[PDB]
Amino acid sequence: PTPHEIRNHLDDYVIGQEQAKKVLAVAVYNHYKRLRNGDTSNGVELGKSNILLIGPTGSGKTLLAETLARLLDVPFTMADATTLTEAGYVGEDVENIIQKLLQKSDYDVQKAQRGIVYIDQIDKISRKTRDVSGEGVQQALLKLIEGTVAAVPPQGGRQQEFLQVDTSKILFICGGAFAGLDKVISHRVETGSGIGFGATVKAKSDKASEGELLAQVEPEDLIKFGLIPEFIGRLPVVATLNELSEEALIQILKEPKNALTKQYQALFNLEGVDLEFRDEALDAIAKKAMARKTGARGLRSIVEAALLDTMYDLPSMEDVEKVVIDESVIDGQSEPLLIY
Amino acid sequence: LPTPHEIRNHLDDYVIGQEQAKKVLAVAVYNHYKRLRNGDTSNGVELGKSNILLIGPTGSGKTLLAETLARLLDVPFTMADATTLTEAGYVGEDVENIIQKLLQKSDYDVQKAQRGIVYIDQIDKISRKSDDVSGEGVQQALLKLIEGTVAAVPPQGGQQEFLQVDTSKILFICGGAFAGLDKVISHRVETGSGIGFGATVKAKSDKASEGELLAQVEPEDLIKFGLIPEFIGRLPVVATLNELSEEALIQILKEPKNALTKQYQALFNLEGVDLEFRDEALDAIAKKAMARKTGARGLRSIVEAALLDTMYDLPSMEDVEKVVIDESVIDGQSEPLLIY
Amino acid sequence: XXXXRXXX
Ligand SMILES: Nc1ncnc2c1ncn2[C@@H]1O[C@H](COP(=O)(O)OP(=O)(O)OP(O)(O)=S)[C@@H](O)[C@H]1O
Ligand SMILES: Nc1ncnc2c1ncn2[C@@H]1O[C@H](COP(=O)(O)OP(=O)(O)O)[C@@H](O)[C@H]1O
Repeated sequence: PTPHEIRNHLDDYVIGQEQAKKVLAVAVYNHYKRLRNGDTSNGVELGKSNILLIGPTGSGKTLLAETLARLLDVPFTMADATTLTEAGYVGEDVENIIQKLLQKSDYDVQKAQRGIVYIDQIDKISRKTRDVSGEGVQQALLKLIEGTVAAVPPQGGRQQEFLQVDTSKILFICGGAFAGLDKVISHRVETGSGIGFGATVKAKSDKASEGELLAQVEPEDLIKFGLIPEFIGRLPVVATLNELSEEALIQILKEPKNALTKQYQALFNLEGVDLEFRDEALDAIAKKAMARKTGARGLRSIVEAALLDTMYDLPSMEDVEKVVIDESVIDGQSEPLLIY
Repeated sequence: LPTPHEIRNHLDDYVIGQEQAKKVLAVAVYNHYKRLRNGDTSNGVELGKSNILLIGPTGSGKTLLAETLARLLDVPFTMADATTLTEAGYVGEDVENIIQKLLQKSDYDVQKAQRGIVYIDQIDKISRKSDDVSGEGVQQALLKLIEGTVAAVPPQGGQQEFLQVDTSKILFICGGAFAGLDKVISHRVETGSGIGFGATVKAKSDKASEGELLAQVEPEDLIKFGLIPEFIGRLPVVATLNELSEEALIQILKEPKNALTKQYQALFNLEGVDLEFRDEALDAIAKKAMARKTGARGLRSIVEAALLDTMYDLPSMEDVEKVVIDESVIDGQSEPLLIY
Repeated sequence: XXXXRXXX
C-alpha cells in the first residue's frame, strides 16, 4: 500500500477529483495501519478512521469504489440501502450484507474482517401505519459502525450455529448524492447581505454553486437533513467532490476505452462505413453537457440528439465511405458533411 | 459502587474547565443509582427521582459529559434531538420513538433499561411562541413521560405481544443552549443597561464571560424565555457551563488522554517515526475556532486539512524520524519542517 | 402495507 501509487491507478479511471483522491489514500492507509500493528499504543481510544463521500450526480462515486476493489487485494461489497427493510421484513435485512461480504471472501473470517464496505443512496434513509425504510435503518446500521459482534449462520444454517465475526475492524464508506444539501449550507455561509454603498452585494451566483460549498460543511448541517448525530459522529472524515470540469469531458471521450465515441464507431464499422470526430466538436459538446447539470451520465443525450438525422438517413444513403462531424453539426444549423 | 470523588477524576480526565458541572452530575448520578440498588426495601417507599437540566453555550462539552459517563458507568445511553419532535400526531414526529431508541442499545432489556440514561438536544427550540405544534404543546406531552410511566414496546420489532418498561427509574438530562438569556437575567438581577450612555455597553463580548451571570439563573427567568414552570419543576437540578477558553483549547489537546494531538502521535509510533506539536501552533487553532463560532466541534476540519499533505506523503518519504509543525503552516503560507 | 398519514 502506497498513497503515491494508489492515486496513480485511480487517475487512469477517474478524472476531475484530485483532492478527494488524497483523502481516500490517507483514510484507507490509516485503516489498515491500525489493524496490522495498531491498538498497541500508549494512548487509548484511537479514533476509527472512516470515509463519508458527498457529491452530485454522475460524480463517479461508483467508479471510485469499483476502481478501489479491483486494485485492492481484499474483497469489496456494493450494498445500497434502497431496499434495506429492518426487523427481517419481506424486502431484505441488514444481516444479508454481512453474508455477501463472506461470499466475496469465501468464508474467511480472518480475511473478511479486513474488508471494505460501501453504500450508495444513503439520502433515502433520512428520517421523515408504519415506516420500514425510514429512520429504522439508521438504528441497525449504527450498531454496525460503533462496533459490535453479530451472528451470521454459516452456509445459511443446515444446530443453530452462528459466526461471531467482529465488525469494528471493517471499514465503511457511506456515500450518496444529498439533494437539497445546498440551501441549508447557504443560510449559514451567506450571513445576509448589505444594502448600503460600502457593503458588497452578491450576484446571481458567485459562491452558491455546488463547488466550494461542501468543503465548508459541518456535522450540524447534516442533522437538519434528517440523519442521526450519533451516525455522523462515527465518521469525522468527509470527502467533497467537484461537479465536473470542461477539460475532463474531452478526456473521458478519448482516453477511456469505453468512451461514447468509440462505442458508436464500432456500431458503424460493422456496416462498412467509417466515423470521425474532430477536436472542435468535442469541446463544443462539453459546454452543452455542463448546462444540463446531469454529469457524464447525461452525455449520450447530446450525441444521439445530433446523430439522429445522420443515422436515420445513413442506410438509404450509398457510396458514403466516411462521415465527418464539424463543429456546426453540434449546433444543428448545418448538417454533417459526407465523404464519398 | 463508585463515589463522587472517583467519578470526578474520571470526568476531569476527559472534560475540563467545568468544575461546578462535575459536582452536580456526580452527586446526582450517585444518589440516582443508590436508589436503584436499595430499591424501596427501607421504610421510605416510592423514592422520588431527581432530573437534570443543563444550560450552556454550544460546543461546550455538554454531550461529552453524558458520553464519557456512559463509558465508565457502562449503562446504555442514547442521544435524542427535540428539533424534529412534533405535537402528538403531526408529520414531523411523535414522542413514542424516543422510548424504543433506549432499548435499541441492547434490544433486550427488562430489568436493565430502567437504569439507563437519556440526553436531549436543542430544548430551547420548543419555546412557547407567543404571537401550536412547535411551541408549548410539545412540552405538555413530555410531562407525563419524565414523571414515570410505561409504554408498550415491541422487542426487536418481531409474537402478538408487547413489553412494558418503567420510566420513573430512567433519569433524563435535557441538554441545550439558551441564547439571548443574558438580557432577561441582566435586567432582573445585575442591571438594566446596554443601550444608554451611563448604562454599561456590551463591550465584553469575549473579554469577560457571560457564564457568571448564568450562575445566578433561577426558574422564574426561564418562564419568560418560554418554558412552562410545570415543566421546569420536574427538573430541579441545574448545571451551568461558563464558557470555553483559548488556553483551555490548548489544554484540551494536551491534558485529555484522548486528545487529537495524541492520536496522531500514537499513529506514527508503530511506524517508527516521532511526532511533535509546538505551543506556537495550538494557539492559532483557537483563533480559527472562535472565528467560525463553532467551538471545539469545528477542530478536526482545521487539523485534518493541514496534515493532508504530510500524511499522504509520509509513507512515500523515507528516513524521516521527526515532524515539526509551525504557526505559519496552520495559516497555509508555509510547509511543515521535516527532520531526517 | 399502506400508510395514510395526513395532518391538517
Ligand atoms: N469520474 C469519472 N470519470 C470518467 N467517467 C465517469 C466519471 N464519473 C462518471 N463517469 C461516466 O458516467 C458513467 C456513470 O457514472 P457513475 O459513477 O455511475 O455516476 P454516479 O453519480 O456514481 O451514479 P449515482 O449517483 O451513484 S446512482 C460511467 O460509466 C462513466 O462512463
Ligand atoms: N473538555 C473537552 N475536551 C475534549 N473535547 C471537548 C471538550 N469539550 C467539548 N469537546 C468537544 O465538543 C464536542 C461535543 O460538543 P457538544 O457538547 O455536543 O455541544 P453542545 O454543548 O452544543 O451539545 C465533542 O466532539 C468534543 O470533542
